[PDB]
Amino acid sequence: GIVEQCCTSICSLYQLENYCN
Amino acid sequence: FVNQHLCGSHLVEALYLVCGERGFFYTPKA
Repeated sequence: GIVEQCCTSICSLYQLENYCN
Repeated sequence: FVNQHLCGSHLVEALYLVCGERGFFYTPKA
């Protein structure tokens, strides 16, 4: 999930936008 | 800003700024 991709590892804009509505 | 380790309120604020009026969903326990 998002915590694995952005918190435990380095986040990116590409990944963050996967969670916008 | 975006390219770093973002956790908790720090991650939530990034989603807020990036998604804008589109909104977003936060699911820690995916």
